[PDB]
Amino acid sequence: STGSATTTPIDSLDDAYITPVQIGTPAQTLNLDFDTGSSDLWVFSSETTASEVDGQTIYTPSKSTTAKLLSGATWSISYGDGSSSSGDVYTDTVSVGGLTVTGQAVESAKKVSSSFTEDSTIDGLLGLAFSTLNTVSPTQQKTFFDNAKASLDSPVFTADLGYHAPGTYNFGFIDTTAYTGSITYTAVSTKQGFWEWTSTGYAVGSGTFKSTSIDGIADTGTTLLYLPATVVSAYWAQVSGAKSSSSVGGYVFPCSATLPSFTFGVGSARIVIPGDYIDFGPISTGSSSCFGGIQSSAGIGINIFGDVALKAAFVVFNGATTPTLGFASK
Repeated sequence: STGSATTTPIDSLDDAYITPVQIGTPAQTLNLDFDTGSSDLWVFSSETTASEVDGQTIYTPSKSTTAKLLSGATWSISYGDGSSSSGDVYTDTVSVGGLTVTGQAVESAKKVSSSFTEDSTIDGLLGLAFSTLNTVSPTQQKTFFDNAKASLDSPVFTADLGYHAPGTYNFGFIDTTAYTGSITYTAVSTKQGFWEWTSTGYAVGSGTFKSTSIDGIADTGTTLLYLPATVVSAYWAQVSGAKSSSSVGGYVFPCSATLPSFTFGVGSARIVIPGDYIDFGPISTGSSSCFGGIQSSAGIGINIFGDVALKAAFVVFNGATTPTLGFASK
């Protein structure tokens, strides 16, 4: 089997991407944030504290003839950005772009943190990291991909995120028309439960490539590109007036700037992030100070190849017995 679904930016900045997901019988369609940095499929629901729901579409398990309460199971997750959610668990039928899993754990939120409430466009998350990170207790549950894998034509999914435009998540096949040149594959460590890999280096604009190993995670659920402070400083030094602002929370730059591109290495291959991908707009409405899309990972504890990086590529998440990642230009 295969599946193919369009993923759409939630706003004009590509702050996140939503993909429609069918849950239950009859189908209840929710728009979920596909997150290769986590491993829980959780949804706003009829059980979510009412004051914490503000415009989201909810899953109502009592209206699904295929929903079954997973007795005794609870979940609770905290994300790198400080947000969190928790609740109980159903199993139900879940379909993405024509690919169906029966008995998928659907984690129903009883509580969500303010940032989730405040984002009306995201109805929940669909985790695509390794199932070892799944938070369901006392019996850990499998991700949608993990459940689908054996049925797929090939045990892979691909992320093709757009810049200011829709893109595609495919399951079970590689669309050879969706990228240019070749896909370069690179080793993955699953030891921390992430799609963790090592970039071979970087360049800023038309500058020379610096060969240096950068370990980090391919994370579709993180907006920006978080890299070591040395790398980030080298980038922003090429933008007149750019500075790191403790009050804002990272590098800012004059909105009148033309940003240079940023290149990262995948083996001997190179992915070029155009300068415009690195512009996240005014820090506050009407400001002429703009927020940068490349930020320091110092104090995160890990480098994160988030959407800023991934949207410059066609990305293969290869869930073979020994997982690997593939990157192509597009």
